[PDB]
Amino acid sequence: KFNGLTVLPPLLTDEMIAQYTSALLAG
Amino acid sequence: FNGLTGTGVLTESNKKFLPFQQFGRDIADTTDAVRDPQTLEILDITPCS
Amino acid sequence: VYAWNRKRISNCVADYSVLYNSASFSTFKCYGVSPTKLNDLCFTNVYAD
Amino acid sequence: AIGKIQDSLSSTASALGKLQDVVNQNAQALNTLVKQLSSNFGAISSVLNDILSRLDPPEAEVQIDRLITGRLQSLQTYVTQQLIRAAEIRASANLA
Amino acid sequence: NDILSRLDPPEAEVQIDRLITGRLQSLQTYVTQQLIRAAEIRASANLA
Ligand SMILES: *[C@@H]1O[C@H](CO)[C@@H](O)[C@H](O)[C@H]1NC(C)=O
Repeated sequence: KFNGLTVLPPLLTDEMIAQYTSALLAG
Repeated sequence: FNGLTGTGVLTESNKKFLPFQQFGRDIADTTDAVRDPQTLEILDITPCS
Repeated sequence: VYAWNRKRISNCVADYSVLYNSASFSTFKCYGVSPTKLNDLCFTNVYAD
Repeated sequence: AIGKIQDSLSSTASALGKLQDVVNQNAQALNTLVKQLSSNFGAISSVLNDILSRLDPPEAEVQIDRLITGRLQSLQTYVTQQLIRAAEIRASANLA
Repeated sequence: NDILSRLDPPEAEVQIDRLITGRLQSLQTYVTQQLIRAAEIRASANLA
């Protein structure tokens, strides 16, 4: 945690992932 | 603190040290909190931002 | 030699510069710790044989 | 069938083990990287500030060199593990 | 056993450390080779 290790957030978070899946389902 | 050197932010903690416990240790074998050698008080060591 | 004394010392403050400035010592080799960085540290118990 | 799928997903979480194992393996990977800091690797102490506060440089160089060697080798091990698991997840992403 | 029976413990510890260091490097090279070979075998098994 404090030993130099970090977690980078993903470029596409859950909201746009859900939007992509919604677009695929609707199409 | 009694020969234990390090860099961090000293803040007042809510940890319940037992009266015979002089410091706390984290998972990574790093100092997490200490007891002041002059004052019977409990302080947590948080690394700097 | 076989009946070597052991003096346990506690609750004191020692400067250790008396061991430096005295030239009568023909043998002074410290092994596990640097004797020059001693006054800035603190230890649990010290034994003097 | 949609209702049965909903019932199964609400009933058991063991179906999502194909994601749980990856998350857990990442968890023990970072936990390994954390706990390998506690090892001496032949040094007198595993705390770098403790080594610095005790010793003069002519022995501190050797002790810190041992600590660096152990920590770096443990890290390289973590790096290769992350790389091969990234290859696994790459193949999984290709299949998906 | 020859190192332990021949040398004094302060030097025998250094010799043992060197020996186990070389042996653990050999072990981790073997393990990584097994890992990459298992990746190839798993890809072949998925293809099959
Ligand atoms: C340090 O000094 C303060 C003030 O005189 C005193 O209250 C405290 O007990 C001292 N520390 C110890 C360990 O005795």
